[PDB]
Amino acid sequence: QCQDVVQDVPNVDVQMLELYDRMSFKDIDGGVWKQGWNIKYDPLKYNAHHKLKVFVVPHSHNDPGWIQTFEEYYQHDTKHILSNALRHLHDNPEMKFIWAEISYFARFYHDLGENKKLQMKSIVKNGQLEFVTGGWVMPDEANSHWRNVLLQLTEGQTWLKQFMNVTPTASWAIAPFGHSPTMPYILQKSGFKNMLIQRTHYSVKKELAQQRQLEFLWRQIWDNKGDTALFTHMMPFYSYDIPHTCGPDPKVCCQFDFKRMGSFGLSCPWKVPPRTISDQNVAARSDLLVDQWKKKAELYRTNVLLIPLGDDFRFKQNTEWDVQRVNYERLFEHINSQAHFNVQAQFGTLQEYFDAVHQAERAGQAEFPTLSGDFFTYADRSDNYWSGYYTSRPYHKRMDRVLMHYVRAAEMLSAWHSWDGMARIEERLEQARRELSLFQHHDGITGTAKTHVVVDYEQRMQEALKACQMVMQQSVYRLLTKPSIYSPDFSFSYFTLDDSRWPGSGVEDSRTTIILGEDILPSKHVVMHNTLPHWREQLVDFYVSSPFVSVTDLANNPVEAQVSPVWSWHHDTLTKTIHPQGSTTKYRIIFKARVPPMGLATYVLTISDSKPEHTSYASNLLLRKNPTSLPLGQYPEDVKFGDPREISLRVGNGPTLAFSEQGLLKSIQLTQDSPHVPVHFKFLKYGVRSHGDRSGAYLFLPNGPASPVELGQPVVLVTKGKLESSVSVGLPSVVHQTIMRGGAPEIRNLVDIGSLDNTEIVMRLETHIDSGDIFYTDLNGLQFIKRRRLDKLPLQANYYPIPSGMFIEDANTRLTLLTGQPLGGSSLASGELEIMQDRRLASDDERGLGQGVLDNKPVLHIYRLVLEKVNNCVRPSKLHPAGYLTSAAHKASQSLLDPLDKFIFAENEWIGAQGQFGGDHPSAREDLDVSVMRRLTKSSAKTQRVGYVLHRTNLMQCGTPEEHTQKLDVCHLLPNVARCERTTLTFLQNLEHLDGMVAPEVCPMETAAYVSSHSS
Ligand SMILES: *[C@@H]1O[C@H](CO)[C@@H](O)[C@H](O)[C@H]1NC(C)=O
Ligand SMILES: [Zn+2]
Repeated sequence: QCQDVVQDVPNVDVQMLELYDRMSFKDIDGGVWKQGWNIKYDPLKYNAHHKLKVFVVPHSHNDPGWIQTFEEYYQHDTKHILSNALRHLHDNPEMKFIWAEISYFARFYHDLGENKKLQMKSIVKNGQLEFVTGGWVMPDEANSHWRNVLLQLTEGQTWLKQFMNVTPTASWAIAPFGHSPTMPYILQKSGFKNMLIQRTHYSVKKELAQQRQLEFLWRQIWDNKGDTALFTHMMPFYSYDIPHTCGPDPKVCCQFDFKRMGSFGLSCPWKVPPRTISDQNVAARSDLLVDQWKKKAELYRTNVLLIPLGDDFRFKQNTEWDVQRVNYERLFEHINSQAHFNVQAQFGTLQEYFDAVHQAERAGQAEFPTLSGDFFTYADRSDNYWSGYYTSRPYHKRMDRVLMHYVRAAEMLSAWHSWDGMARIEERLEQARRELSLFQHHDGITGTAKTHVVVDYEQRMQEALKACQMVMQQSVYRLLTKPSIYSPDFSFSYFTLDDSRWPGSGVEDSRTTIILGEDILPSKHVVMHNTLPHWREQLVDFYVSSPFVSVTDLANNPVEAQVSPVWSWHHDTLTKTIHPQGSTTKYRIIFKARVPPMGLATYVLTISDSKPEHTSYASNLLLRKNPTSLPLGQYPEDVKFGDPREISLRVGNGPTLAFSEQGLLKSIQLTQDSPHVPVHFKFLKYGVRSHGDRSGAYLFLPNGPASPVELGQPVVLVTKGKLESSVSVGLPSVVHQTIMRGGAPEIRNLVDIGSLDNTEIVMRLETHIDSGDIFYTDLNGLQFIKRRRLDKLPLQANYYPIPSGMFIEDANTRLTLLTGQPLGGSSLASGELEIMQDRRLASDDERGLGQGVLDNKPVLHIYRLVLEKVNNCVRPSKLHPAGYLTSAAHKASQSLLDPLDKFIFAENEWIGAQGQFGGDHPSAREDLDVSVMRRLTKSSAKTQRVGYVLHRTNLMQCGTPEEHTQKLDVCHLLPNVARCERTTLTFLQNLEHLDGMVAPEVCPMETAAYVSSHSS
């Protein structure tokens, strides 16, 4: 019996939206604890029978790229940290150390000799070195897709299981800029029992500290029962550094960072240095430190206290290891032997802390509050809200989503077969998984790294994309070639991928033209892949060398097609206009491809002398004053010209869209009779303050509300076809395109902020929808959370991550904007949605980057815009913290994130070609996805194993019967199944042995993993 995720409002002790509504967010000087209060404790609270147990947990924050590349940091810092950790922990059996970033650890371990590898395994086995989380990285939680968060977790933990024989059940997230409940969701379904977070709004820290609610059972916003709950520890202070982790007073704590005495080139900003602990000072030093501890202990419910001891790239030098260890050893010996302190202090690990906490809990010493919600948007001080990185480096943000999909497609396409080692499938896939996983780092996708580091991430992702293409194309060739004919060269390109949207038209001329000709090649095979587990029809396009091309399927059935020109926009530095030029030698052919669930479908493009029967040609209308001619070679329809004017378009029986004379949407009419609903696109700009704090890669600090971009009299291009129409306009910084295929329009923005310093470009939608102060944004492409605009907070605080979609609604109408890339956005007034396109910032914003953002490049952002009637929809009550997509909006999101893949046959003739693969695959219910299909065994394994991650979303019931689908049982997708098991999401632990080898489908909002075993 599935939990109902719509109708029952969870009863929880803290609900973060409710908390937000109540809190005053005053930023007052709380004293030595600047954002708290002077903590008082009763010295009689602890005694002989009730001691304070203190765990000091040494750690070292290692960024996989930030100010230096991954390899640069590894060479200069991390390899030394790990080498000296091995030595010092080996030699000092009571010393402890926690490690988070497996990308660095794997890099190090593989360079070790066998002697050292064994020493390393020993200190892990004995508990001295403990892995926390065990992901490839410590990912950003704002921009990251849940699928990639899982990918990187799996990458690190699979490595740890194989080489260290351990799987972390405690998570450590000290650094992501705000925190998402997507983390406890994934972690709890991956065997975790505890997690730790740090970067939350200073006001939230204060509020929760006051109620001792810094430790909580974090459940999902829709979870009535509490089964998703994961124990969470929120750190109470401003930083994870040593001054902000011993207790409330950094002036005191800094004195217990023994790296800060001078020889290391570090010091205490509070002007009192650390002093070496001696017999003459240990009593006084201990009195100071124990007092700090006991103050921190006031903020929590048990007699077990966590004291992290670390900072960025700490525990490098041998001398640093000694200086920290020896001084702390002296403090522990004194403190533990002075009964009057009633403290037992020691080095410990994160798991040890959590174990002792739950022992206190079980002894009836504490009960913990329940909590739901998220921890965006983070501010570490004053009005410095970290909403800028929701948008920074948007090119690579978009790239992340493209690579996300190519990794899935490559792993899925290649999973169907076992491959010979010589094929290098596993090699290429591991590379792709690792480069994407690396980019999930909280300085990767966030766009907060130095210019040369961003370049490194981009290069790595480009290599991953090539790896995916190689795997995908070899897989297509095998799946669609008669087996007795199949003769692979594992280095040969049988197909090239054709991608219409990445890097995108106007970004890179990368697409190949299918060159046909009576005197060279009459025809060309193309293949579409559909990674979704349901039948899909979708328009696909290819470049061809002639407009006289027709399409057939592999049964030679004619397929209706449309040919359009290839239009490119040019900032004409002579006329000072932005205007389109048409190709005279290549054309776009568009047709509907119909592709099996998780399958393949083949089509043939054939040239003729004249207009083919089943091919139509789009009309084109250029709207501008002072037109010049636009010849189009063989294209059979002459371009038409006119003065700027309002226009209306309708494709198929879909919506009718009206545009302004500047080429921007002004209204949508859903059906013939229905109203023309005001929906207006507008481009505006935010600036930067000329006094006080400046915006940078992290911070969004606007100098007031956005000002409209002055548009002049822009050139508007209207293309009208039977299958696809569009309106495109050359705006300053943006070629804005609205594309229509008979349903929700697609929006593409080619964004080039050029040399506009201290500017952020925003795309806004203005409607009449009576949303008031409510809007919805998603978390990690997993769930939609209710947002409430708060005027008591500054503009930038009302910006949230838009990792994949946002909506506003009233009783009757909803507008949903879906994205192909994470960007920052808000609803700043009733009826509005807005989302940032790019930002170019001259100054550094004081968080350590030491540069602005002046490395912008052209990016093609993609969207779907869904206007819907929702009055018949069964929606959550007004008190529910969640929202849910409709079927239409969810399908539009899928179109952006997981489109059909397109393959062009490279050679002249494809001998033994087949028309279809997967025609017999079950077409599963629309709310179910096979998020991951991955073969887990190499070819030499007698028992083959294939892992599946199934995700079921929740779609609103709006009265559409939408019925008759087949049960998807992933365990029978490959033949000769011998066993079927439910696993953790990482595939690392078997949870359930499945009757009849049948994998059940999952509940709405649930995610499960299954592994099928095959004897043949
Ligand atoms: C892996 O750890 C387990 C306990 O979880 C132990 O039984 C097994 O021997 C270990 N594998 C080794 C030491 O190779
Ligand atoms: Zn970091």
